[PDB]
Amino acid sequence: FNITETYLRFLEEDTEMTMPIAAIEALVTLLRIKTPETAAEMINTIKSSTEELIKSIPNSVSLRAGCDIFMRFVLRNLHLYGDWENCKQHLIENGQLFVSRAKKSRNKIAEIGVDFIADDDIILVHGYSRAVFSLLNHAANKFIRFRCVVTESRPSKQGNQLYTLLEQKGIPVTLIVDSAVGAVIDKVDKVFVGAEGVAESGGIINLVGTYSVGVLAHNARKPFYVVTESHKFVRMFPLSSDDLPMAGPPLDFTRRTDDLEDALRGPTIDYTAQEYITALITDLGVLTPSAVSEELIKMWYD
Amino acid sequence: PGISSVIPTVLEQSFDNSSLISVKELLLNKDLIHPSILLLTSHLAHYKIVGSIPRCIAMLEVFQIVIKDYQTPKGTTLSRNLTSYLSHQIDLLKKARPLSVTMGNAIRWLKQEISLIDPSTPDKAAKKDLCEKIGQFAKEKIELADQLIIDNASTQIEESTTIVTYGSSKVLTELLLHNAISLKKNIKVIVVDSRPLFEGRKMAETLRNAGVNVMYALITSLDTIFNDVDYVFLGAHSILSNGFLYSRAGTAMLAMSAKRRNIPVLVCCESLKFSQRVQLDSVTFNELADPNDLVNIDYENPVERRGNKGALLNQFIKERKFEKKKLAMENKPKGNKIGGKKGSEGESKDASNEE
Amino acid sequence: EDRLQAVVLTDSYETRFMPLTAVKPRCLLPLANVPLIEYTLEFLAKAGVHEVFLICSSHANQINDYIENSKWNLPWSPFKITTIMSPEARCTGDVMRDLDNRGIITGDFILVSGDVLTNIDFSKMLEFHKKMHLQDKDHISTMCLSKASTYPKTRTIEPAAFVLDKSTSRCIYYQDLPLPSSREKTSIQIDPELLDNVDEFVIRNDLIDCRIDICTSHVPLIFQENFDYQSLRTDFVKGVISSDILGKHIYAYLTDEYAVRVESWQTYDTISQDFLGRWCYPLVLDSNIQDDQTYSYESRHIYKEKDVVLAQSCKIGKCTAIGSGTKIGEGTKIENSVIGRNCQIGENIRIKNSFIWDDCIIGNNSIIDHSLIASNATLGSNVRLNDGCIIGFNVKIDDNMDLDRNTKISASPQDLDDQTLAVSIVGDKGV
Amino acid sequence: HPNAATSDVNVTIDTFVAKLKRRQVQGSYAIALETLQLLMRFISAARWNHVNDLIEQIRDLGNSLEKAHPTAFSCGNVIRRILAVLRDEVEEDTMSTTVVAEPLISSMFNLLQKPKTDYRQVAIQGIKDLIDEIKNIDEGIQQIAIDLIHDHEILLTPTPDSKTVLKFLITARERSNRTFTVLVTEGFPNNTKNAHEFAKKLAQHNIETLVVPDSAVFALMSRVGKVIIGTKAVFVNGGTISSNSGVSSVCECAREFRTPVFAVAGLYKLSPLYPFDVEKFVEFGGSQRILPRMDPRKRLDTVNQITDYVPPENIDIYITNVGGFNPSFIYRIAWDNYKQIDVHL
Amino acid sequence: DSKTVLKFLITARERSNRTFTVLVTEGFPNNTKNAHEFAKKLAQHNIETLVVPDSAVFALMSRVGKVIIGTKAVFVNGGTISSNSGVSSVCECAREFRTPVFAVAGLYKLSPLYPFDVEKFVEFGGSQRILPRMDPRKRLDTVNQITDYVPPENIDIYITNVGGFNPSFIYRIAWDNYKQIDVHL
Repeated sequence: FNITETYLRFLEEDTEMTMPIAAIEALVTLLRIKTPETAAEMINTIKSSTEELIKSIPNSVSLRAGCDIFMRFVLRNLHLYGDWENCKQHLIENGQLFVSRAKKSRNKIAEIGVDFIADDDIILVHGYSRAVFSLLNHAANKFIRFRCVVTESRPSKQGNQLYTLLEQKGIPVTLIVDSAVGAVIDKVDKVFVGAEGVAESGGIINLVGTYSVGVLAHNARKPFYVVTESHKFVRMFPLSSDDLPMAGPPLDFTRRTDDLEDALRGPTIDYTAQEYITALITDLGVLTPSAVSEELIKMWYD
Repeated sequence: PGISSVIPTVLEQSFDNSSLISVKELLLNKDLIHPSILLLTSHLAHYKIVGSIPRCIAMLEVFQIVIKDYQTPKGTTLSRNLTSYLSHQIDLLKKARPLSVTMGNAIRWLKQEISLIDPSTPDKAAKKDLCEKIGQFAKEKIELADQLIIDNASTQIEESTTIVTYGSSKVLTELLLHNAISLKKNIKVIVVDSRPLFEGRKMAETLRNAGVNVMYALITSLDTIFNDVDYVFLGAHSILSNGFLYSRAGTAMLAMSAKRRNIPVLVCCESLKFSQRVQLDSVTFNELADPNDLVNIDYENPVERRGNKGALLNQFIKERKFEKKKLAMENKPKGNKIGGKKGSEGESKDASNEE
Repeated sequence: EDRLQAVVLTDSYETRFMPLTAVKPRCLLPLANVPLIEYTLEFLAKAGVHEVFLICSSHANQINDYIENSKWNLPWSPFKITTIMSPEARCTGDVMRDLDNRGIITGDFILVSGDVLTNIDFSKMLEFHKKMHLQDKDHISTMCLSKASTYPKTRTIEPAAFVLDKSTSRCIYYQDLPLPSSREKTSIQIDPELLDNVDEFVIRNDLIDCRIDICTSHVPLIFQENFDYQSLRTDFVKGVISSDILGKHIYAYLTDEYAVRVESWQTYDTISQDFLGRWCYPLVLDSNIQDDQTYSYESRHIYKEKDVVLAQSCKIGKCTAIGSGTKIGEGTKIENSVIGRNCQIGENIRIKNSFIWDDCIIGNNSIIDHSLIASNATLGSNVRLNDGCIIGFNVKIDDNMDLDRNTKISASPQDLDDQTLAVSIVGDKGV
Repeated sequence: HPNAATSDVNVTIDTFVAKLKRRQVQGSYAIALETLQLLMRFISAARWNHVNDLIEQIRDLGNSLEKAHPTAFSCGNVIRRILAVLRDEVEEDTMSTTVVAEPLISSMFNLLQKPKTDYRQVAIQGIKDLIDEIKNIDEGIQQIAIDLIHDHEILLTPTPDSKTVLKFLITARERSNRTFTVLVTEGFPNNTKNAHEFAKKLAQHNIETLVVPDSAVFALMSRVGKVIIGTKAVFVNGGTISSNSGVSSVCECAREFRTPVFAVAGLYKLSPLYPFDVEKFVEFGGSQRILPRMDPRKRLDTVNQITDYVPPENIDIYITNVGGFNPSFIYRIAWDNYKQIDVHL
Repeated sequence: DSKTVLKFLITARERSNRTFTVLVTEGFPNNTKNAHEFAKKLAQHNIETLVVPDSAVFALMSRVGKVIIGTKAVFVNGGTISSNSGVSSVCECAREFRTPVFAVAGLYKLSPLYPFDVEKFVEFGGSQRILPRMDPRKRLDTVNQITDYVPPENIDIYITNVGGFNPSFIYRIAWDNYKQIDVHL
């Protein structure tokens, strides 16, 4: 039946439902076919499937986070000690239900937690997340004199795409280079971030250039923020300042080649420390200070 | 009855709060004391190996032994002067060498146990089950936790390693030994020592007893040491309400150096060691000891030379003082390895109310 | 105290180096890619020399040439060199006799056996010798001994167990044993001729040979008198103890710091390692002694001369030294081994704890472990060696060979297998 | 260039070399004195006729000295100073021989465009001047020094190895109305004994001494006020070589704590060449002094160094016999004592 | 200003063997009288008084050991709103010179609302107690605020009846007595 196939199914469209939610839905669909009453035929198979998915990954992180969350939910479910049928039914219901919830969470984020750009506080943004864009688009109907600043995105010109999404709302924008990132920290108020995950350490698992940005923010004391829908607390620890579960090579010193070939293995993923989140915007209340870690503890009861 | 007064050397000026004095050589005491406690105290006072991890274990063992030996009186019940005895023991311990956080925890546990089975029972049935229970507890919250920590560490290492080390952390010794033997990686170990007590030397000896590739140095000799080399590890004693690293001596400077030179640090911890006593400095309450920890002239421990220095009470206006327990900077050490695998020390008391 | 003459026992322990010491003199061979004589000379200078005398015999012309080339040759030196040239092969008794015949012996005359290089400041020693001499009329000569590596284990040729004094620092007993090597005579003896006079008897073995002696005007005369003493350690000291010339005192200097002489091959290696490390207090090559040298110090106990080149990406373990004019290729794994002057490494080579002398080729894809390669002797492609495989002069290890542990190889162009001409013995080729 | 010319004309070269190599020569001051004496000997004896050739000879000699020993900077410096002294006089002479404009004392633009006398006595006098300078640094410092530190403040003291530093401290301590508490770090495998001596001296001087284990710096830093380096040599971009061990870490700590770092030295200690490396300059001690044993100690490859280098950044002021300078400024002081072509021999 | 902070100080001062000297900033607009009162109270008990101008903190901070506040409102990410005048700059100075910052706190005084902008929570002050006469006010523009907000980047402990807690942690404390539902009422 496959989760991989389901994942493939959505690509051209998307741009609405959270990825981690689609994956969860797929998992649920996979489950509700082969009898979810028994725990011997099922949980192990689910785990195997997850492993397979992990193996098959090109360059995607949050899947694991999603699946572990799902597992946790499942575990939580069968503590009521009543019967096998009702609980199973509830579990089955809770896949589509979870997907439905994501939209509500997004709504909550974009109507309560959008008071971080109000007094024309110019926004230096990097990391394309849906939530960040959703909040920005929802704040365009209030006309609170907002202004956008874009540091260029170069995995393969996502920057262009981003600038094309801000042209539908009609708002003055500007191209920024991440070498002249020391140059302009002046008129721009704060630095806001989209990402790929939040760590057990606290810091952010992100993209093509982030640690430098963080450093600069620290230097300037103009606060550094991360904005997302909350379900990216993967069981991972970046213990070093140049280590994570990485898809590509970590700085591959290529051999003495000839005609401009092996070069562009430029780090498309980077991370900065725990003493960098001035605030983190999440749908489970606006909570940050040691919140992720607390949540993890609550989950694993340790 | 006991002995007080007659203390060695000048009392200086600052850091004047904690017990540092005393019975080093024994002369008359109270007459019903079991001598194993006294022996232990004598050991701890003149110890050059112990470092947070084993002390508590030793104490537990001693208590077990006491319980095994314990005879309930023909008159009064199983806990009448027992409490008094325990208090006396505690007093003796404090006089010898201060009760650590782990020791406090142990005491608390003992008290709890005392409350659990109140006076009504005979002898060989109650203590039979008590001793077993306590053994089980020891097996649970300690050894297994240590094992878990070890296995966490095992994965934490990826490909190619060059490390710098400090401290008589039994766990760290185990870790490094494990790396060397049953993981067969490319594990390089550089050792840092300290003057107050020789832990680094012990570590080096242990490494040798495996046949490890070992560089060896000290607190000052570091500026050249980084001229490839990545990992740094420490061994903390206890963490308070604050999340601050309230541990032994030479850590903080090293940590700072590491921070400055680009690649971070990782420390290891146990899920019982946390406290509700609150402090943010070295001065509040510290392991303070006799200046005899600074008399020897380099190289080894037993040499004794009549070179340049060898007096204290006759030295008019001279204040020779040293500290044993420190309070390291909060944001500096990144990773901490407790029972729940991995986490930021911003947790502080996340397991304290969890109990 | 001043004006002291130097006599050095050279051309002595030939063929103790069993494959080598055959075509050129014993002391002329390069230690740390530079001659052994020079270190000794420097030591002598430090001690306080006023004239140089050497016993050259096993090939003398070459020695003479070296002297001519040397730095003590020109007027500037506080000590000129004039080598002693006698008939071939005579023991230390006969050499002493020869010396006496010539007769340039004065007061506190100095004799050093073999070649030695150590750190300990000699002035103090000299002073002590003088003061002790001033005590009684019949004082003789000085011994050097240092405290050892806690327990003895790498010592079988010369593990002399010294019964010693603290009140006078005087030898009681000398005995040599095979003990750790050949378990035939697990044995100890005490002779009672000096029992009821000393009282403070100290039983020890853990002390190291140095063979360095300040000798009074008594010694050559004594040698002439008793012609039975062909040796100087086993027969002489014992004789002195047994009151051959009645009522005579000796010295046994005891130092807390390093002092060892030159003896075997593993011992040589150890000495070299010590020199490379920071063992004997200030002794270095980076300071540059012979002037033509251009050595410089580097991090993690690494030596590099000027003209030294090593290519990129070669992960080194610990402690490496390279001589000038060297070209090393790529992808090599090296741990605790010296590669000499103007040597050439190809590519992809694994090394651990080895020794490589003057102008040697380490051929493409080869492994060297704890073994030695001498001057002009070359390793070709694919040679797998093991612990302590000694390679002599001009040994051409050509293409494809496998030499097992401790396989010694000849030097002169005899008794031992593997020879000078093409391929070392697995398929027979040679004279 | 060898010692082929310098034989029965000048002898003491060899002696100098010996003193350098085996370390019978001790302390930068003494080395400087030795060098001065050498120069005197050169001057009283050598035969000239020309001037450029003499200069070349001197350069060669300097080079040879450098090749014999690098860690002795004072030796080099004094030579350079004397060369500079000679050079100015030579320049003056040339102007009279031939028989000029510049905005300030020296020029960049004078290097682009095309540009028998009694110089020997002037050269002699230069040496004397140098000697005099060497004689007293402290008697030109304690006027810019007993100014910085105040009542109820706290000093932190690494490197009690430079004889100047101690003297500076004691001059400050002299005053009957000024009070300060002194923390002293040890420095283990190269400085312990010296530190102990310093402590003893402080005790003698009737002042509040505090003995510190090299570990325990962090448990006291809250109260810390000042930082003093016991440097041996000073260089181009400001920075210093120091008289061994236990200075770098403490400096770093101070920087982190932003607690002021002062440098006390001298301009004979001042050198006219860049420390492009620490490796080529700073030397290492003896692995024997840390641990006993030998055969298990082929395995115990231990690392320990004498001298210490500190980057220009942590240190802020260099109070001299001339006065207070800065790491940004000290270069010009060097130039004021050694000339532009004398940098490279 | 408060009766709590004063009492805390008094309790410490009772153990007069514990040595501590008090520097007190006057607090320009409103705190002045209150500061004076506090000083008087200190004097009453026999506590050593030092009266401070607000411009002069940079000149004192390097000699200052420990700093205690007596705030009005406690917040989410760690910061506080204190009872008027001269706290932001002080905190900045402390951060620069690295100084320990105590704060007397209460959980009922603690608020679970998150402060996100300076543009709202900071409360401004009256020009009435600056300069008499209103004809110079035609051209110039007097700027003044009463109560000020602190970023958490600076303060380190909150000494409560429960205990001293970390600012990047106090949210948990609040939640141990408050909710996420009772926020936007």
